Amino acid sequence: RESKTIMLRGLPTTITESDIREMMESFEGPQPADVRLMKRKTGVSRGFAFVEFYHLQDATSWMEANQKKLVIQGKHIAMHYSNPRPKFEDWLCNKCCLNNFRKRLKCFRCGADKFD
Ligand SMILES: [Zn+2]
Repeated sequence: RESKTIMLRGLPTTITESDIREMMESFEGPQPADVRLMKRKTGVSRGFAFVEFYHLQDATSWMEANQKKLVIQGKHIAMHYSNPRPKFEDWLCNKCCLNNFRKRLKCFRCGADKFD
């Protein structure tokens, strides 16, 4: 599927949330609605981030304009579409498309992780 939210996987753990957002600027395409680096309970990066866009085509054009040019520290970064993952709100599973309660960490149907 295609969506407004974009999942960047395999990011170097040494990379901070400010390093990403500054790099998000000066990129081609519509500037995103938000840039979300997922961190640990200690605060260290979990290695993946969420880049949300306002409309659908702003995400596809950004996916189209950067699915070859997103290299950081020499390592290519995987780029996948993802259902919206906003703070506090409900989330649709990416593996079985079921809508889950917001406080649910694992999926109700297939048990897939919220960020899997
Ligand atoms: Zn599921």
